[PDB]
Amino acid sequence: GLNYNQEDFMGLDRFFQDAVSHNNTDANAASSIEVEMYECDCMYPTFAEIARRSGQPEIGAMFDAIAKEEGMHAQLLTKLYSELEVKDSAETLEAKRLVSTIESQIDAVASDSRGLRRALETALEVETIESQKTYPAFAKLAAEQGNMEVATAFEAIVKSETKHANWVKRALENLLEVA
Ligand SMILES: [Fe+3]
Ligand SMILES: [Fe+3]
Ligand SMILES: [Fe+3]
Repeated sequence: GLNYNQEDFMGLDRFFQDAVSHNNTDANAASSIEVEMYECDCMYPTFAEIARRSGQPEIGAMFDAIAKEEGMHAQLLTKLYSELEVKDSAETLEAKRLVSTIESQIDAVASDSRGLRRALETALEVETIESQKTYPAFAKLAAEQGNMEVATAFEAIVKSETKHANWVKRALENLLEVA
């Protein structure tokens, strides 16, 4: 039938952006670079600011540390595809617009305890999808195509995103435990 669910507070869930799947590993690298750099330079810095403005500077520092590692993921792929020209898709542009909306309301976002909770839950959502679904599938196709260096790179990114997921889960557990 019709099956309606409330959208998340402040639309914070729409910060998650999903790399697009293609037949060709060059194109999956391009899509991954695009999302990795978006997370490095837009999504995670915004989450870090939400955390700091919420009075949670340790969680802010974790998002800053994750942001740097997303940029490492992008730079590993860029090294392997030195000539690729990466442009932001409509969906990335729309995410960056949403980022700027949140930044303009950052005090209201942070003063409600949902701001940081939903930022950590969206970070967990992307780290989960990337580590368990997207990047394993990119690794598998690269290997099928005989591109061992790129398959090995995606395998390393899988392990790194898995670590991020674990950092985010521990942070969420600590945010939610008062004492
Ligand atoms: Fe990522
Ligand atoms: Fe990444
Ligand atoms: Fe990550």
